[PDB]
Amino acid sequence: ARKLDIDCVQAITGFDFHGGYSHPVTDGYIVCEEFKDVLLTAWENEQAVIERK
Amino acid sequence: FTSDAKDKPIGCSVAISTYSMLGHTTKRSWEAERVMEWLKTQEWGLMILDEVHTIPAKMFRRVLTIVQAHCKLGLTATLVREDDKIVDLNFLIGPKLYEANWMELQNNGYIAKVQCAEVWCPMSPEFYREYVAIKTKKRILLYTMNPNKFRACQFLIKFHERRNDKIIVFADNVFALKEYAIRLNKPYIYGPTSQGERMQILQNFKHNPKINTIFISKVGDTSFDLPEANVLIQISSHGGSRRQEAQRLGRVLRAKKGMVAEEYNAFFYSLVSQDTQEMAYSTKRQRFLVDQGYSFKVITKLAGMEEEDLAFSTKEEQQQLLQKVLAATDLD
DNA sequence: AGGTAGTCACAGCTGATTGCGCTGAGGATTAGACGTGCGATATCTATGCCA
DNA sequence: TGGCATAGATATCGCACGTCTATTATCCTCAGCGCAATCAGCTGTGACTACCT
Repeated sequence: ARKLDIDCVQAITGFDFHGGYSHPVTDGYIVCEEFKDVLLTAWENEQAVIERK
Repeated sequence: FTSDAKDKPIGCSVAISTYSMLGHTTKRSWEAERVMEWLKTQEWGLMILDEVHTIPAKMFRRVLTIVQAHCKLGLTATLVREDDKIVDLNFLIGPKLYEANWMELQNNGYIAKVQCAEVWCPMSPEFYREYVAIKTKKRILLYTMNPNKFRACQFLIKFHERRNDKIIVFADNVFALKEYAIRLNKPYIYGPTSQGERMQILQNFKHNPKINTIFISKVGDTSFDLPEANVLIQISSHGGSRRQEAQRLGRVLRAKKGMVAEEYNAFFYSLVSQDTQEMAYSTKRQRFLVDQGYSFKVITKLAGMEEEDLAFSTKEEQQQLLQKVLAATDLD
């Protein structure tokens, strides 16, 4: 998303107390649906490079 | 002002920092930006600099321009920069205020009277033939891995352990240090040296009687404090760093109670490969210490080695070590 | 024919090079409230005693 | 016979003990910046040779 300059916010879904303090629990990133399909295909292609890398 | 332990500059009457933190030309943390701004705003009546011989470097010199300070005092153990960048240092800080007489402090008992030796280990002819064969920087591994030197080191370690002394083995080469430590089954300190493991090994060395032999690479000069010892054996040289190795020697050995009356309460030995370029490096290095009145006795024959059984007793063992070293080609 | 300037073949000076080191940005990782049992604390009632 | 001191049955509230879950920070590791001794190209030096008088 940073490469594509699209808004990307981590989805905070819970909170964990591990380590003696409550810590955020994130579940992926919530991105606007309009760019979603554009964001997905690049990401896979991104992975398609990284694995080869 | 450390990258790991951070404290707010506000209310910091006295600050302790490092050259790299202030000299970090690349982008730093946003908090570091605030610290630098506070420092520039702050007027420093006094500044203290350690290991002044390091200042002549351009990045550390820029720190002086960065910091606005009235009084700047530099403290160090040596001043013989091999790059002769000390004349300009007279204007970076000022003239040398004082330098104590080392022999005088020895007589006064403030410092341990060091007993210094240069131990000549003949090169194995097969090693020596290969030593002549190589003309490049790879030649260092040839004379730094002398099997006869290894046996002499093992004998000295046994002697001092039977004498119950703290043994510090200094070896600039990482591979040589690791090989020696693994073969002798002793702790080793090298490039990364994770800080927790480093501190654990140091504290074991200080207190645990089972651990009295520590291998320390080049990091032992100034990167951390050396626990006080009595036996310092130098195997590998930087190549003539007459100031660095002398500084590390002085840092290693300190005054010890109990042996105050004796003129030799601290023991230092330099293992030098005979007929090698290591001889010239050792002579150039000990120039400063001789200028300091310290003498070095040359010893070739080590009594008691023949009676004791040591590593590489058979020829093929040394041949196997030669195989291992030659496997480490110029890339390593 | 004779002399000195233009020009090409070997030594020092010094920046590039090969060995080692700090940073900033990554993935990894138990006491107030609630429930419960015990200890110190009042209380209604049937009946015997005295005038 | 009548009113009230006193022994019996019954809980009762305050105090302490055993147990749990909270609703947003810290700790290893890598790529990118540095320091210290050789070695080659720039520069300086000596000698060969065309050109002028």
